[PDB]
Amino acid sequence: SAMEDFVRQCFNPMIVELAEKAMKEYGEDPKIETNKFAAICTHLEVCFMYSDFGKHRFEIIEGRDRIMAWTVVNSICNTTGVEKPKFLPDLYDYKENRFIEIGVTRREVHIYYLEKANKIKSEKTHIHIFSFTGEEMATKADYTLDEESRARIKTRLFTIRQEMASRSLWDSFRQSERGE
Ligand SMILES: O=c1cc(Br)[nH]c(C2=NCCN2)c1O
Ligand SMILES: [Mn+2]
Ligand SMILES: [Mn+2]
Repeated sequence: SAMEDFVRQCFNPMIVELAEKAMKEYGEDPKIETNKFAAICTHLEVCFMYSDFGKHRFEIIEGRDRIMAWTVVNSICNTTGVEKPKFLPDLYDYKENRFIEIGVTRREVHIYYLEKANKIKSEKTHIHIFSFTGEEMATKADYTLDEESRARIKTRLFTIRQEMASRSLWDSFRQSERGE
């Protein structure tokens, strides 16, 4: 139906294949859990943009299989002494020397920030939350990126939102917490 079609028009093949593998892992069907499909693609693409806006400053951990992701986190810990996270984060920042958790929410950015902060309960992992309304929230209000990069992410999220809205998919998507 329409959600899968939108996902295939708007995200590039590699992001789609990754998100489908992420679904198959749990046991989820992208033709059924279409909002989650879309949410997974959107989070993947934001993580990749964030990382590409970096000598590379960021290490992408999101998108790898679990073995490789924990291998990367483990390597970074052993070579920096940075404390190991309890949950797989999304990126490592070699400039600030900290892991980053990236949130993408359809609700208020502060609501989701509190949710993430309460979940990961690690004072060391930096948290950065983007909404589809051009809003952000980050630990200590440290946004890591320069204005143009954060703006490119904001524009892309809002675009995804407006594309769902013109297809009439947005209301189902923002009323669903699935994918956050
Ligand atoms: O932002 C996120 C929201 C949700 Br739900 N899951 C994850 C995740 N990272 C590694 C495995 N699962 C996020 O990074
Ligand atoms: Mn992640
Ligand atoms: Mn994340």
